[PDB]
Amino acid sequence: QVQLVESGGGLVQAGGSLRLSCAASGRTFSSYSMGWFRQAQGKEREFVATINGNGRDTYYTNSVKGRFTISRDDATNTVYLQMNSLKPEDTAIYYCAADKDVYYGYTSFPNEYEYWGQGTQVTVSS
Amino acid sequence: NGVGYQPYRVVVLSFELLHAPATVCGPKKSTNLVKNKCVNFNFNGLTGT
Repeated sequence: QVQLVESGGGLVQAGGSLRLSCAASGRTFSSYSMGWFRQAQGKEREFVATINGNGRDTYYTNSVKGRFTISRDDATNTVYLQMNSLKPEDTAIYYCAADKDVYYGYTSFPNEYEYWGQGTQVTVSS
Repeated sequence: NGVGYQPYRVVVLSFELLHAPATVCGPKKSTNLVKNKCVNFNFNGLTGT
């Protein structure tokens, strides 16, 4: 069973530089391509970010044109989400997921991801 | 509805690579022309210096 868990959540003003942590035990996190998710309150599940195993490609959704970047930690097989320039509409709990073997390419569906984590409740205030 | 009940358009490419005329190809870019300077020359037919 994969102990997929996330941490690093607190209230902050717009533009605070805060990070995430995808923890993956059990299966492989080194080879898989993965994505990040949230359950917006009053809305539906929407995509956050994605990466391939060796960080040779990235992809994101429409409203994250300059606020997001996806990069990998190799010591604990974690993927960061260095995010800044916050908007008060971004409050949600962030979930990193799991995919089958990917050679190269980007996918964003909330349900395309077989496994989901515990999450981190990110929040924004003016 | 949710993303789980909204239509997804899908087109998937299948590549028929078998030895034959192979008339489909990607575009090839050209370097600008130099004159009177010893240069490596590359052309579709052959390369050389």
